[PDB]
Parts: sequence; structure tokens; C-alpha cells
Amino acid sequence: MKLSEVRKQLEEARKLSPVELEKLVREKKRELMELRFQASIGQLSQNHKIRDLKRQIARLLTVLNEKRRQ
RNA sequence: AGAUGGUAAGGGCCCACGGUGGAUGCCUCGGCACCCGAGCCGAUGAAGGACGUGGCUACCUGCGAUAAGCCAGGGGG
Ligand SMILES: [Mg+2]
Ligand SMILES: [Mg+2]
Ligand SMILES: [Mg+2]
Ligand SMILES: [Mg+2]
Ligand SMILES: [Mg+2]
Ligand SMILES: [Mg+2]
Ligand SMILES: [Mg+2]
Ligand SMILES: [Mg+2]
Ligand SMILES: [Mg+2]
Ligand SMILES: [Mg+2]
Ligand SMILES: [Mg+2]
Ligand SMILES: [Mg+2]
Repeated sequence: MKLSEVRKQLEEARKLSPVELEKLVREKKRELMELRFQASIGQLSQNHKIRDLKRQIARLLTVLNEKRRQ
């Protein structure tokens, strides 16, 4: 993911609420599974997508945590 | 009658070249000594581990299902 896309992701996430954050991680955790399944049958040439999504989820949960922390 | 040399299955000494082996010199990622600096960690779960963790990953390192990494400040270019 591009550095600017990352800022973008953070700014956008930070605007979200916990519930909206949870909904979105679940969606991404789902989108990762598809990637996995594709990676395992040799149909994911674009494999950087996996490291990417995984960190998105991390960023998101990180931010979810931010919110709930105080 | 007499007398003496070429035999090398193999062996010995010497010379040349190799093989084996890893001495010696040079080298140093490491070690050693002293001196200075610094000196506690832990239920907010330590020390130290187990198992995991990479698109493909045996091991080591790093890391913990947010898993060779997440957020932010500073540094740097
Ligand atoms: Mg990042
Ligand atoms: Mg004779
Ligand atoms: Mg002879
Ligand atoms: Mg012979
Ligand atoms: Mg002899
Ligand atoms: Mg020789
Ligand atoms: Mg010398
Ligand atoms: Mg100490
Ligand atoms: Mg430990
Ligand atoms: Mg390990
Ligand atoms: Mg930083
Ligand atoms: Mg910076």
C-alpha cells in the first residue's frame, strides 16, 4: 500500500466509530481469507496484497483500540 | 682347464613430480585483562521458555492471531 493511501486509511478510520471499525475489520478479515484461498491454488500473482491487508487490519484494530482506550 | 660379465620376482639409497595430510606464516568476525561508565527486573505477570508468525520458509533473527510487525514523536536523506 502507498504511504499516502496509508495516511488516507488512518484519517478515514479515525473518523469512524468503534462499531463501524469492527464492521470493517470483519470485512477485511473476510477479504484476506479469499486472498488466502486464492494464494493456495496458485491464483494470486499479486501476493503483496496479503501483507497489505494484514496491516490494514492491524491499523484498524490499532485505531479501534485508540478509540476505546479512554 | 681357467677366468669374468648381461638376469631383478622383488628390495635398498638418491633425484624429480604428484597424492594424502593440515604444520607454518600472514589474517581476524572472536576472546582476555584492566580502567571508566552504568546498575535492579517482577501480579500493569518478570527471568526464562513453548507453540506460532513470510505469497513460496529448514534454520537463525525479529515479532505475537494487529505476529520480520500497528500508532505517534524525534532522528536521518
Ligand atoms: Mg506502516
Ligand atoms: Mg651372472
Ligand atoms: Mg632392480
Ligand atoms: Mg616388476
Ligand atoms: Mg640394502
Ligand atoms: Mg605435494
Ligand atoms: Mg604479526
Ligand atoms: Mg543491569
Ligand atoms: Mg519473556
Ligand atoms: Mg521464531
Ligand atoms: Mg516513527
Ligand atoms: Mg518520521
